[PDB]
Amino acid sequence: MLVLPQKLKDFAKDYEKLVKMHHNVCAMKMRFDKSSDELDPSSSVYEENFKTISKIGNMAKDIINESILKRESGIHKLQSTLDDEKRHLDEEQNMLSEIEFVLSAKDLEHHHHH
Amino acid sequence: MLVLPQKLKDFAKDYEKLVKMHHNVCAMKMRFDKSSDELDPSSSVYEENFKTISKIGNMAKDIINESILKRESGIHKLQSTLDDEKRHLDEEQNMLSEIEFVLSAKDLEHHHHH
Repeated sequence: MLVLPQKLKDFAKDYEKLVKMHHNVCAMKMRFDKSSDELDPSSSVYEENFKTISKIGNMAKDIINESILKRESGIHKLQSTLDDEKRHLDEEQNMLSEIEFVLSAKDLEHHHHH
Repeated sequence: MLVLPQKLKDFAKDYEKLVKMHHNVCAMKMRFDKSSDELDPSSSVYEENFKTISKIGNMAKDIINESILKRESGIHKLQSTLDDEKRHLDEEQNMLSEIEFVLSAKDLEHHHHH
């Protein structure tokens, strides 16, 4: 029971996916980093490892891009919520100006009376 | 049980205050608007109403400014969370560049071998 904008309730969904993904993202990244360090043209399992590091690379690019998508999507929800808050703020600041300006009009009117 | 950044969990607090305030903010605003319409220098209760509309005005400016404060505070939490997400995104995009660039190095190495 957390009270939030709906756009922020929606953000909680792809953010959860984003958080749960993080393990696999960093894991696949290191699986590529290690494979990159071991790859040696002088070796006898080189051609096999060369094909493998391509599989690992593509698979790492896929999971990362999958994370980027959810990340970019979640960012737009944050930007949307931020715009809404800036609008409410802008309107509240408008109400403040009107009150002061109206009070100026009342004071002027109260002066010409005397 | 909503899974969110801590900065967004913190945002939920002053946003709740912000939502609960909204009734009193709009109510005091209309209490001023009505009082402004009724105020008449020709009237016989004018001087009394003139003092009253000043009380209402100040009280409306206070509750609005009180809402603005919580609003500006909540906005900075949104901006903070957004910056964090843009960083994670920027790092994920860095991992993507490195993988592609490393794979370029491996391919070049695999070519000079032949």
